[PDB]
Amino acid sequence: MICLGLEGTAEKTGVGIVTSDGEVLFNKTIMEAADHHAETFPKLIKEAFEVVDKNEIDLIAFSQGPGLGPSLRVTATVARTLSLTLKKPIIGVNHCIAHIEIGKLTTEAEDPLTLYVSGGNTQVIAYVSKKYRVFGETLDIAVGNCLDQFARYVNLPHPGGPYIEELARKGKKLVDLPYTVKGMDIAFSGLLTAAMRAYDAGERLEDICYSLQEYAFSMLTEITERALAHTNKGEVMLVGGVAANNRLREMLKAMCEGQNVDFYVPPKEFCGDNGAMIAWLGLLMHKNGRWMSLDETKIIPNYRTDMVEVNWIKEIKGKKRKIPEHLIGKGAEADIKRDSYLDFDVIIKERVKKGYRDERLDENIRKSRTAREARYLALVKDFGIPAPYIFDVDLDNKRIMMSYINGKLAKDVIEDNLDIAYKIGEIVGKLHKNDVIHNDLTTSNFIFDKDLYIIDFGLGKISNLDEDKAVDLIVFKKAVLSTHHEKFDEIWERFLEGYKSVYDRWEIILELMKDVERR
Ligand SMILES: Nc1ncnc2c1ncn2[C@@H]1O[C@H](COP(=O)(O)OP(=O)(O)NP(=O)(O)O)[C@@H](O)[C@H]1O
Repeated sequence: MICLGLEGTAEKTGVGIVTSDGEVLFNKTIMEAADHHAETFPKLIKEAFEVVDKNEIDLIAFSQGPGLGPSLRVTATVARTLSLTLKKPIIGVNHCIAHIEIGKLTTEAEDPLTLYVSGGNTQVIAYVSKKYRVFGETLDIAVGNCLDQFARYVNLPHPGGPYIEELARKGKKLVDLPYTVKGMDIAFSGLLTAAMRAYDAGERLEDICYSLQEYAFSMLTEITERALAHTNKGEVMLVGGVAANNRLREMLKAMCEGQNVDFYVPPKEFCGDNGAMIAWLGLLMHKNGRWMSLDETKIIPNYRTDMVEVNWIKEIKGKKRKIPEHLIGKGAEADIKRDSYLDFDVIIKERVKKGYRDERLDENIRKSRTAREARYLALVKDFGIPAPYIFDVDLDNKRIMMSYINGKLAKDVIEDNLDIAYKIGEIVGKLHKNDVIHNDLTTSNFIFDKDLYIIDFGLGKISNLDEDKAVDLIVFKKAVLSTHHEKFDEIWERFLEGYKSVYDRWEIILELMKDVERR
């Protein structure tokens, strides 16, 4: 069995041929643009057909999604046509899984937590409980896009990636940009606009680039690291056109090294768009029992990775991590000592260095995060929300001395006692009622003594936009799903009631919530 693949979901259009052996017999790729696809698709198909012959192809596979609406219609048309013009089977393929899969083949990684970054995508995905599941992602635009968009504005040539990274190697000043991480996801729009205005403010180009890099990349690495720990994967992989970046690679390895997990990037040929990744995943799904009707290859630009029935893995899942008990923070945000002060049981909380990041950024990140945590932990007392008392804060050392709350954290009780989901609701409501935003709502954030306390506020912002309050709930929703999956519908339908009894504007934000969960 041997297959031909057609790739063209945006700018590039590529085609390739792979054996069942995993041998790339041919793979080529040249750079609306949907016209530019049908323009050169047949040019490539010819060139392929020189090196391998038409009548020995057994499958056609094509990139079914996710992707750019119009330009997907074209690629599908080309492949739909050519399948019949050979009287041979055709199957549709998930773009993202193809990336992760051709990685597996050409790095001898066997099962990674993979970061997929490019112009149109920014996802961390891992094969967990039978399906290819998404862990953290961009809430607005892909790093690839954020970069290009900045490149154009600053008038650099377009595929903006390489140029920003060049100029970045000359950069001395680390300029102030937002670091926005919302739970397990990230946003870029801010970062982007804030680079734009800094350019405007006459910061020097080299400095802006360096900083837009360090920022963006750091975000991705935190988002990746976080995700890693909701896994026992022993290996991280990095796929997509943005993987070309040496500095991103650089960061990631450091994070990886410092978490005892080996790190993979696949060869240029299979790193960005290409027909050969499409050929393989087709060949892989088909080899093991998937056939597809001509009616079943309808285009879907929204294609999640869970939408696909993984039937090509059955083997030993490679190299895994061991998850011990109360065992120390190897790559943890905080170091927590227990202590006494004025005969009060007390916590000293320190935000340690993160070895992968640039020290300047690191010093700012842990500096900002502790201050904010002191700011809001105290502030939030004015709204009747039980919280530890801030006894002392220390910005040169990133230390906070605060009250010790004896009890169990929501996570360990919430399932059996549902009232505990309600009390979370009420706090969030009270936060939202006061235009205060937690950016990391989770059941490990709250401790229950006689009442329920927030114990973390490291990423709080004051904002009064309904949008921010809706994504607040969306981070918590995902948290509840990822850690209390089986008892979700209960916990969520109860949490809402706690938020109901407390915020009047609840519908306007719950309605806006159901809006974002579709964009
Ligand atoms: N050295 C680099 N540093 C940073 N970004 C880069 C670099 N080289 C390329 N890129 C970015 O990578 C993106 C192109 O990769 P590519 O995978 O072709 O994107 P795509 O068209 O969205 N395909 P896909 O990855 O399948 O979604 C562009 O947005 C580039 O700006």
